[PDB]
Amino acid sequence: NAAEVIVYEHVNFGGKSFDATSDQPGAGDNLNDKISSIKVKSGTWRFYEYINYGGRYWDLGPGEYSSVESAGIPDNSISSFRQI
Ligand SMILES: [Mg+2]
Ligand SMILES: [Mg+2]
Ligand code: NI
Repeated sequence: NAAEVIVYEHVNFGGKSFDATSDQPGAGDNLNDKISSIKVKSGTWRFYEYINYGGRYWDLGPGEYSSVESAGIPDNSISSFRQI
């Protein structure tokens, strides 16, 4: 199905933003280890600490996560993400 997640460089949806509708083995490339807030628009997404879907991961469905820390995810750590 259609899935969409928006990731942001700074807390409270500030800074550079990327609007993804497909899997991101490099979290784009720009926001690797810079993701600080997230809006999941549709679908369940898995977020990984290392590129190419490696290491610890955390799953999120639709929601506005104004800080990843609040969602139990380490700040500036997400390095890839994909739909699950
Ligand atoms: Mg950041
Ligand atoms: Mg990382
Ligand atoms: Ni900035």
